[PDB]
Amino acid sequence: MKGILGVKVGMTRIFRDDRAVPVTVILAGPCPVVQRRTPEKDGYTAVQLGFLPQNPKRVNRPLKGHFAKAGVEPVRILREIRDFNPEGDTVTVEIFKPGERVDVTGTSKGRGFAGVMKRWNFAGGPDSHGAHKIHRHPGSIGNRKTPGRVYKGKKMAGHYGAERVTVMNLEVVDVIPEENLLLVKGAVPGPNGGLVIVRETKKA
Amino acid sequence: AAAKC
Amino acid sequence: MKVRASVKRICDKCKVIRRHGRVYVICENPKHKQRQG
Amino acid sequence: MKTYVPKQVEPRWVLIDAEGKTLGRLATKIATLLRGKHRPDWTPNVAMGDFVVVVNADKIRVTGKKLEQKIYTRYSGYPGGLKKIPLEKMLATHPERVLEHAVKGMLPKGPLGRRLFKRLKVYAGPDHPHQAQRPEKLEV
Amino acid sequence: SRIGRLPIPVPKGVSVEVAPGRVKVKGPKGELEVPVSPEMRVVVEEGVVRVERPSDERRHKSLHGLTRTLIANAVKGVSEGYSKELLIKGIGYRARLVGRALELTVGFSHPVVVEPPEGITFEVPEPTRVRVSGIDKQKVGQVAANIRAIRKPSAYHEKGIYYAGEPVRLKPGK
RNA sequence: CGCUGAAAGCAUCUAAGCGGGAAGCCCGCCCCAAGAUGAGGCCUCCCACGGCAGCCGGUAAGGACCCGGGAAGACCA
RNA sequence: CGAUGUCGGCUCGUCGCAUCCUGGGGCUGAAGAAGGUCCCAAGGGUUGGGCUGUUCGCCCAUUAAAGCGGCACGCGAGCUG
RNA sequence: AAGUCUGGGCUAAGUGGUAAAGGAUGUGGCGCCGCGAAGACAGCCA
Ligand SMILES: [K+]
Ligand SMILES: [K+]
Ligand SMILES: [K+]
Ligand SMILES: [K+]
Ligand SMILES: [K+]
Ligand SMILES: [K+]
Ligand SMILES: [Mg+2]
Ligand SMILES: [Mg+2]
Ligand SMILES: [Mg+2]
Ligand SMILES: [Mg+2]
Ligand SMILES: [Mg+2]
Ligand SMILES: [Mg+2]
Ligand SMILES: [Mg+2]
Ligand SMILES: [Mg+2]
Ligand SMILES: [Mg+2]
Ligand SMILES: [Mg+2]
Ligand SMILES: [Mg+2]
Ligand SMILES: [Mg+2]
Ligand SMILES: [Mg+2]
Ligand SMILES: [Mg+2]
Ligand SMILES: [Mg+2]
Ligand SMILES: [Mg+2]
Ligand SMILES: [Mg+2]
Ligand SMILES: [Mg+2]
Ligand SMILES: [Mg+2]
Ligand SMILES: [Mg+2]
Ligand SMILES: [Mg+2]
Ligand SMILES: [Mg+2]
Ligand SMILES: [Mg+2]
Ligand SMILES: [Mg+2]
Ligand SMILES: [Mg+2]
Ligand SMILES: [Mg+2]
Ligand SMILES: [Mg+2]
Ligand SMILES: [Mg+2]
Ligand SMILES: [Mg+2]
Ligand SMILES: [Mg+2]
Ligand SMILES: [Mg+2]
Ligand SMILES: [Mg+2]
Ligand SMILES: [Mg+2]
Ligand SMILES: [Mg+2]
Ligand SMILES: [Mg+2]
Ligand SMILES: [Mg+2]
Ligand SMILES: [Mg+2]
Ligand SMILES: [Mg+2]
Ligand SMILES: [Mg+2]
Ligand SMILES: [Mg+2]
Ligand SMILES: [Mg+2]
Ligand SMILES: [Mg+2]
Ligand SMILES: [Mg+2]
Ligand SMILES: [Mg+2]
Ligand SMILES: [Mg+2]
Ligand SMILES: [Mg+2]
Ligand SMILES: [Mg+2]
Ligand SMILES: [Mg+2]
Ligand SMILES: [Mg+2]
Ligand SMILES: [Mg+2]
Ligand SMILES: [Mg+2]
Ligand SMILES: [Mg+2]
Ligand SMILES: [Mg+2]
Ligand SMILES: [Mg+2]
Ligand SMILES: [Mg+2]
Ligand SMILES: [Mg+2]
Ligand SMILES: [Mg+2]
Ligand SMILES: [Mg+2]
Ligand SMILES: [Mg+2]
Ligand SMILES: [Mg+2]
Ligand SMILES: [Mg+2]
Ligand SMILES: [Mg+2]
Ligand SMILES: [Mg+2]
Ligand SMILES: [Mg+2]
Ligand SMILES: [Mg+2]
Ligand SMILES: [Mg+2]
Ligand SMILES: [Mg+2]
Ligand SMILES: [Mg+2]
Ligand SMILES: [Mg+2]
Ligand SMILES: [Mg+2]
Ligand SMILES: [Mg+2]
Ligand SMILES: [Mg+2]
Ligand SMILES: [Mg+2]
Ligand SMILES: [Mg+2]
Ligand SMILES: [Mg+2]
Ligand SMILES: [Mg+2]
Ligand SMILES: [Mg+2]
Ligand SMILES: [Mg+2]
Ligand SMILES: [Mg+2]
Ligand SMILES: [Mg+2]
Ligand SMILES: [Mg+2]
Ligand SMILES: [Mg+2]
Ligand SMILES: [Mg+2]
Ligand SMILES: [Mg+2]
Ligand SMILES: [Mg+2]
Ligand SMILES: [Mg+2]
Ligand SMILES: [Mg+2]
Ligand SMILES: [Mg+2]
Ligand SMILES: [Mg+2]
Ligand SMILES: [Mg+2]
Ligand SMILES: [Mg+2]
Ligand SMILES: [Mg+2]
Ligand SMILES: [Mg+2]
Ligand SMILES: [Mg+2]
Ligand SMILES: [Mg+2]
Ligand SMILES: [Mg+2]
Ligand SMILES: [Mg+2]
Ligand SMILES: [Mg+2]
Ligand SMILES: [Mg+2]
Ligand SMILES: [Mg+2]
Ligand SMILES: [Mg+2]
Ligand SMILES: [Mg+2]
Ligand SMILES: [Mg+2]
Ligand SMILES: [Mg+2]
Ligand SMILES: [Mg+2]
Ligand SMILES: [Mg+2]
Ligand SMILES: [Mg+2]
Ligand SMILES: [Mg+2]
Ligand SMILES: [Mg+2]
Ligand SMILES: [Mg+2]
Ligand SMILES: [Mg+2]
Ligand SMILES: [Mg+2]
Ligand SMILES: [Mg+2]
Ligand SMILES: [Mg+2]
Ligand SMILES: [Mg+2]
Ligand SMILES: [Mg+2]
Ligand SMILES: [Mg+2]
Ligand SMILES: [Mg+2]
Ligand SMILES: [Mg+2]
Ligand SMILES: [Mg+2]
Ligand SMILES: [Mg+2]
Ligand SMILES: [Zn+2]
Repeated sequence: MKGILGVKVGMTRIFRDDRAVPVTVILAGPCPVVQRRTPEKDGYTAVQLGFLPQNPKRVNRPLKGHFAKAGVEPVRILREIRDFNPEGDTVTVEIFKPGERVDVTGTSKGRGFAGVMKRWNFAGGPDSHGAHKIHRHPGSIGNRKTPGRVYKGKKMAGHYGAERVTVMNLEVVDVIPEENLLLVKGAVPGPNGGLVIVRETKKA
Repeated sequence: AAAKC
Repeated sequence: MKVRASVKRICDKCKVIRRHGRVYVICENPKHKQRQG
Repeated sequence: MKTYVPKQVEPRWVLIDAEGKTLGRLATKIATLLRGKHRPDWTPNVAMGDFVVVVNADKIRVTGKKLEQKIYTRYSGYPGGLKKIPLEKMLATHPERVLEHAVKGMLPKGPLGRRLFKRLKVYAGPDHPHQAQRPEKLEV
Repeated sequence: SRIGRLPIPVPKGVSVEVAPGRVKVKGPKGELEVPVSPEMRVVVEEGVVRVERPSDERRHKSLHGLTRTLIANAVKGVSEGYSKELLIKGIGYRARLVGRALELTVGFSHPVVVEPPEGITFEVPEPTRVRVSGIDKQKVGQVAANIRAIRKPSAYHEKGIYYAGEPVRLKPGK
C-alpha cells in the first residue's frame, strides 16, 4: 500500500508494439510528508501528504504552525494515504514502476441538476403517437393504496456528478522522473487541472 | 373518471 | 433420498434413526433411503 | 394532608458484575435500580434512580439454544432493508449491545425513559473508567 | 451387557491423572487430553481405571458408555498405537511420498498432495497401499476419511480409494 | 457426506465432542456517513481586556460582507 | 352511488418461491455423454420479430434460460385511448 | 399496581406463542405376555 497526490494533465495516446495506447498524463511528484498517523496516538496508520506549494501570505496561523512542526514549506493540499508509511520525508513518482496496476480517485465532472434520462438512463416517453408533454419524464413512481408511499432510494432527478469516484486496476504505462510524470492507461475521473490520488491497487 | 357502466 | 410424510421400513434391513430432529430411514439398498419432509 | 414530595438528591453510583448471570434476569434488576423504585421516596415523574456501571458484559449467560436461535433485527427503511443478526454474532462483535438492548426494552418509553437509559454504563471486560465516581459494588 | 462398568486394563508405561473435567493420559508414544463430563466420577486404582455414574436415568447411562470407551481408546492409543490402511485401485492410479506429504495420482489432470497434520504419520509400503498412523483415534479416522474422499470408489468399476476390508459392490453398466 | 461414540456388549453423522460442504449469509471491494444529541479522535493557532454557570462594550486566533471569477452551480452552497 | 376511472400498451419498479437458467446435492430402469425425479438455493439473469385492440395463444429466428404469481388482476392529479 | 411465594410432577420443542389424515427406537409413567444359569437377546465359530 502506497500512494501519491497528483494533478490530471490531459489525455493523449502513445505507440507500443505497433499498438496505440490511450493514456492519461498525471503530474504527481513531489509530496512532502507533513504528519504521520500512528496507532499509539491516532488508532490507525496513515501518512498526511502535501502538494501544490502555496504563497505564505495566504497561510493563516493554525496552518503555519502545523507546517512548521514538520519543517516543510506550506502547500495547498493536505491528504492522507491510509496504511502507508514512507521511508523518507518526501514521496516521488519513483514509488511506481511500469507494469504496475493502480487505483485513481478524483472528483468527477459536475452535471448540476440532471434529469432521469441522463442521471439514471431512463427510457423516457415516446416522441409521437399521441405522447403528451412526457417525453423525458420518469413515468410511474409507485403503486396504489398499498403501500401508499415511495421507497427510499427511488431513482429521481437531482444533482449528478461532482463526486468522489475511484477507477480501479489501471496499468502504469510509463514513469518520467525528470518532469514528475506518471502515465496510466485509460481514463481518469474529473477535468484537467483537478486533484487526483494514485494508490497501489486493491485487486489481485 | 369516465363512463363507469 | 425419498422425502415424504410417511417414512417406513421397506425391507427387513431398513433402519429407522433420528438425527437433528428429523426421522430418517437408512438402508444398505440405496433406493430405501428416506427423510420425513 | 398532602403526600410527601422529595427534594433533589445527589444520586448513587452502583457497580454490577455480569459474569455468569442470566441475561434477562439480570436486566430486570438493572431496570428497577435505574427507575429508583428501591427508594421509599420514589416519584414517577423525576429521574431519581441510580447510575449503574456494568462490567464483564461479554460473559453474560443465556439458556437453551438462544445463542444460535435468538435474532436481533434492524430495519433501514430501504427495500429489502431488514437485517438479521444472531445473538452469537452480536456477542462476538458488539458484546455491550446485548445487555443494553435487554435493559432498554424494560424501561418506560418517552423522554424520562430515554434519560434513564443514559445512566447505564456497560463495558465488556473487568475495568471501567468511572473510578472518580467510586461505584459501590452490588450483588445481583 | 454394559460398556461403562468394565474397568480399563491400563498397561505399564501409561499413567492417567484424573482432573476436573479432564483425564490426562501419558505414555511412551505421547500424551492425550480426554475431556470428561464433570457430572461423573473417574477413579484410578492399581492397574485399573473405572468410571461410575451417579444415577440411573437415560443421560447418565449414555455418558457412562461414552466416558469409558473414549478413555480406553486413549490408553490403547499411547500403548499400542492406531493405524488405518488405504488401498488404491485402478490401472494407472498409484501413490508416492513427497518428503512428509503424500502424493496421489488418481486420474485428475493434476497431482493431489496432502500435508499431514500434526500428530499423523504417512507410510507408503507399495504404490497401491497407504498407511496412516498416529496416537489419536479420532484424528487417524478423520485423516483417513479425508484421503478417501479425494477419489471415492466407483459404482461401476473396481477403481478408486478403498478402506482395508471394505467390500466391493458393483452394478452392471451395459 | 463424514470422524470418533453411547444409551441398546452389536450398530448408529449425535445424545458429549470434532470435520467437510452452495452463484446463497457475514466480512472483504466502491460510495455516503459523528444531529452516532452515544454529537468521537489527532495536529496547529488564540488568549487570562475592561465595566457590573449572567449582563454591556472594545479585541485575539479567525470569519463574514463587498468585488474578479470558476469543467462549482436553479437560488444557496 | 353529496363518484373508490374501469382492458391492453408504455414508463417505473418492488416483493414471494410452489425455481425457467445459472450454483450445490440424494436416487436412478445413472457405462460415458445426454437425461429423469426429488432436496437445498431468490444473488444475478430471464432476447428480437409476424398475426390480432387484445390479455391469451400460435408462428419465425435465436438463447444458459426465454419461470409462475402479489402489490386496488401494481402504476391515467405519470402518458396513451 | 401486586409472590423472581411454598409444595409435588412434566416439557427441551422457545413447544408454550395458530392447522388435518398419516408417520416415528422423542420422553416420562403404568400394564399384559414370552424366553431366562431346564443358562436366554446381542457379539463370535459353525
Ligand atoms: K358507487
Ligand atoms: K412483477
Ligand atoms: K440430479
Ligand atoms: K434468484
Ligand atoms: K385470443
Ligand atoms: K407416547
Ligand atoms: Mg484523504
Ligand atoms: Mg479530480
Ligand atoms: Mg479530488
Ligand atoms: Mg468536478
Ligand atoms: Mg448547473
Ligand atoms: Mg429526464
Ligand atoms: Mg442517457
Ligand atoms: Mg438531460
Ligand atoms: Mg442528455
Ligand atoms: Mg448516467
Ligand atoms: Mg447516478
Ligand atoms: Mg445507467
Ligand atoms: Mg425508449
Ligand atoms: Mg415519459
Ligand atoms: Mg412512456
Ligand atoms: Mg426516446
Ligand atoms: Mg415530440
Ligand atoms: Mg396517436
Ligand atoms: Mg397512441
Ligand atoms: Mg407508442
Ligand atoms: Mg403525437
Ligand atoms: Mg393528445
Ligand atoms: Mg404516451
Ligand atoms: Mg401531460
Ligand atoms: Mg410534444
Ligand atoms: Mg424522449
Ligand atoms: Mg412521469
Ligand atoms: Mg415505480
Ligand atoms: Mg390506479
Ligand atoms: Mg388512488
Ligand atoms: Mg402504508
Ligand atoms: Mg416507490
Ligand atoms: Mg432504493
Ligand atoms: Mg439507493
Ligand atoms: Mg435518485
Ligand atoms: Mg425526478
Ligand atoms: Mg443539483
Ligand atoms: Mg408415501
Ligand atoms: Mg422516576
Ligand atoms: Mg428514576
Ligand atoms: Mg436465558
Ligand atoms: Mg444458548
Ligand atoms: Mg428484498
Ligand atoms: Mg425478504
Ligand atoms: Mg437495502
Ligand atoms: Mg452433539
Ligand atoms: Mg441461502
Ligand atoms: Mg457464496
Ligand atoms: Mg450522517
Ligand atoms: Mg467525519
Ligand atoms: Mg446543519
Ligand atoms: Mg440517524
Ligand atoms: Mg461532532
Ligand atoms: Mg438569490
Ligand atoms: Mg448564482
Ligand atoms: Mg453561488
Ligand atoms: Mg449546491
Ligand atoms: Mg458561499
Ligand atoms: Mg363532494
Ligand atoms: Mg366526499
Ligand atoms: Mg366512485
Ligand atoms: Mg379518488
Ligand atoms: Mg382503464
Ligand atoms: Mg389495465
Ligand atoms: Mg394493446
Ligand atoms: Mg395492464
Ligand atoms: Mg404493459
Ligand atoms: Mg412496459
Ligand atoms: Mg417499449
Ligand atoms: Mg406494465
Ligand atoms: Mg419498462
Ligand atoms: Mg419512475
Ligand atoms: Mg424499467
Ligand atoms: Mg421475482
Ligand atoms: Mg424451496
Ligand atoms: Mg440448478
Ligand atoms: Mg444444480
Ligand atoms: Mg453422466
Ligand atoms: Mg430428494
Ligand atoms: Mg434430499
Ligand atoms: Mg427443493
Ligand atoms: Mg429458494
Ligand atoms: Mg423471495
Ligand atoms: Mg426464498
Ligand atoms: Mg431477432
Ligand atoms: Mg416474445
Ligand atoms: Mg424484425
Ligand atoms: Mg410475439
Ligand atoms: Mg408482416
Ligand atoms: Mg416486418
Ligand atoms: Mg405486434
Ligand atoms: Mg399478441
Ligand atoms: Mg397489426
Ligand atoms: Mg392461437
Ligand atoms: Mg430457432
Ligand atoms: Mg422460436
Ligand atoms: Mg442455447
Ligand atoms: Mg395479494
Ligand atoms: Mg388486489
Ligand atoms: Mg380487475
Ligand atoms: Mg391489470
Ligand atoms: Mg399486472
Ligand atoms: Mg390495474
Ligand atoms: Mg396492469
Ligand atoms: Mg397504469
Ligand atoms: Mg393502472
Ligand atoms: Mg387520462
Ligand atoms: Mg389505462
Ligand atoms: Mg393514480
Ligand atoms: Mg387521480
Ligand atoms: Mg389519485
Ligand atoms: Mg393506446
Ligand atoms: Mg379507457
Ligand atoms: Mg375509441
Ligand atoms: Mg381516437
Ligand atoms: Mg420460587
Ligand atoms: Mg410440553
Ligand atoms: Mg421443532
Ligand atoms: Mg413444533
Ligand atoms: Mg415461541
Ligand atoms: Mg410455536
Ligand atoms: Zn431396506
